[PDB]
Amino acid sequence: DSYTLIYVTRDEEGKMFDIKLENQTKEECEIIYGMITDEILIWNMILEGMF
Amino acid sequence: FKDSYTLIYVTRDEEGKMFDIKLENQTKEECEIIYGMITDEILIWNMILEGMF
Amino acid sequence: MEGFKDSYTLIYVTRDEEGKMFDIKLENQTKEECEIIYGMITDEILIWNMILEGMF
Amino acid sequence: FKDSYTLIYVTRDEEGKMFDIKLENQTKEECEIIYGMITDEILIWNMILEGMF
Amino acid sequence: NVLKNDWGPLLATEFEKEYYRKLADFLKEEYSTHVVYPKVEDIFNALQYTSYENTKVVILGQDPYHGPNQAHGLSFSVQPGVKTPPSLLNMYKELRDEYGYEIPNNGYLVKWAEQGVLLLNTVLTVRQSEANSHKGKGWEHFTDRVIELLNEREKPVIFILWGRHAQAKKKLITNPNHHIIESVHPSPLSARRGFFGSKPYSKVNTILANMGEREIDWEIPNL
Amino acid sequence: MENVLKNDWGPLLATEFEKEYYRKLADFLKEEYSTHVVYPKVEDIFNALQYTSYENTKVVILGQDPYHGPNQAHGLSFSVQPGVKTPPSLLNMYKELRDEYGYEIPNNGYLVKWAEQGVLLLNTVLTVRQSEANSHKGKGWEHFTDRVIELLNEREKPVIFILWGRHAQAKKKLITNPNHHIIESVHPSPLSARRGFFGSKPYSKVNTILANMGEREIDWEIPNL
Repeated sequence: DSYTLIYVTRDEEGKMFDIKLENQTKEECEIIYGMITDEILIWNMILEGMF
Repeated sequence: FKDSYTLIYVTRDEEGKMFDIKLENQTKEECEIIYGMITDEILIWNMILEGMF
Repeated sequence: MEGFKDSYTLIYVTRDEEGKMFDIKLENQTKEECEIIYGMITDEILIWNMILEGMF
Repeated sequence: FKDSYTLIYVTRDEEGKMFDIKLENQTKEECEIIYGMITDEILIWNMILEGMF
Repeated sequence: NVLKNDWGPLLATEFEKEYYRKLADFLKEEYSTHVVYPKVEDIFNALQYTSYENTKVVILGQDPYHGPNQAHGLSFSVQPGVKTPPSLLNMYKELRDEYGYEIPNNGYLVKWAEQGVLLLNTVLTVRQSEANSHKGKGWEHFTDRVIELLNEREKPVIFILWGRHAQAKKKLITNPNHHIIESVHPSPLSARRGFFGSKPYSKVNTILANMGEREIDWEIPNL
Repeated sequence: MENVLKNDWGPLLATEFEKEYYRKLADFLKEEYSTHVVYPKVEDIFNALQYTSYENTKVVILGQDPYHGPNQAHGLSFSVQPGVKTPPSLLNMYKELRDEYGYEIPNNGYLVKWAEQGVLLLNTVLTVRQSEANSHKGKGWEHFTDRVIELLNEREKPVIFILWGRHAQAKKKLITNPNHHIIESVHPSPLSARRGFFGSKPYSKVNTILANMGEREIDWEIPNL
């Protein structure tokens, strides 16, 4: 199973980052989540081919 | 404006069958045209700007 | 449910020409109310997320 | 950090029954604890900071 | 080129160009591998039903409806038996507002095409459940040529351009004898910003009366 | 919600059960159990205290609130009844346990064996509405579970506290007696476990302390069922 991952962060200076990934395993999304030290504004995992 | 969006939506027809759709590189107007084509029940409608920052 | 009007959670993020940003979260919105709100936005849309309340 | 999130997720159990959950005023850590409790299939997991700007 | 009317000769040279041959190869593969709409035999129905000679009004769309039993080669129209898409329902509501016609029980618009309404999508195929899947494959070179030809026509043509993507085709309508009717798209996400009250139907018929031409009977019958 | 405690917890917590906050919590939960599905079963709410007496407590493992799905919670932090899938947090606990002792991942998440050997599996919040995590946060439960921690703090025989994540670690403010042992790391959740839970060796750290105190070590192995 694979996920689209969309997330938005903000660092201590107030600078903002948008990342969009496709075809991420559950585990890859969990590894990426664990690397983030900046403030999370959005974290959105969506299963590819739900139905 | 960059005017390029990821469009992620979930619909349900009268039989209760469900559709998960992800489109990329859509203009705002293309998202609006797609919304106007949908007769099924909309469960989720999500527009996300590509390259916000 | 059957016999009741559908309602939506609405989450959206906009950015004006100066680069100033707005986050809004609304609950219990009709489809029509979400459509009216969408039509009022002149700023850049970063996120527009409508979610049906009680999908199942 | 304000550390207050809306948490919106959709799961599916082994029978194919589906759950739509919206929580408000969750800490980042509460969202992480909830994620760790889920054995059902995760279709959507969406954390949104309350009062971003 | 299965075109049985005056479009056949007029578009013959378009069908022999490199872009069209590569589009045709692409669509041959796409129809084998995936579900594509509309049915291959329906792709050109807008031109088949509405000749160069008989064209009074062009209503541009995007791509065909992308669900089963919907598209049949006309912009906005759906086959009988399926729900009216919200864009078409809004068109029906503006029509009720103009003439008092009740909302029909179908979205089938062949009656418009038979009276000289060219219901032309700019893109004429789509993969099932993937809107704009056939954007940038060559279709708009072909539909641009249809618009260019109508521009070269001596007898004035009325163009209805709903939304900015349709309106971008004004760059091809250089002949100032032609009539351009413009507004926001009838989509529920845009219709309230000027589509309601825009009276596209009576604006067309006002122009057809001033040209001595037979007016269009816009009424869609129940089936 | 009555004081059904059969062991030394009964007398020790008697004054907590007579406070206003507890009476209002009990009335709230009486209504909640009538109107909604609440977990765990009312008779299981205090099982952590029932299985693990004040006297026999060697290690406290704090959780949040009970699992919020059918047949999951039975009144212990982290444990699930036999028959259901192991939650990812508990699977990660099992993976750290495999890493320490070589034990295979068990076919169940049932941790009564830990509780029987003096592991107090205490959630800070002891009830939850079905499918609504933290639905019973701020209703009075943490006045009650704070008192459980305060009492263990006052105990002369040293207590080992395992505090996984910041919310569990915030309870250090109650652990003022420096004879007690504190084991800390990030939470075993998949979203945090790689930031220090794997390799934290909580199990052998506990047993090292129990050996140095002359106390019987804990057999962490969970049997298949």
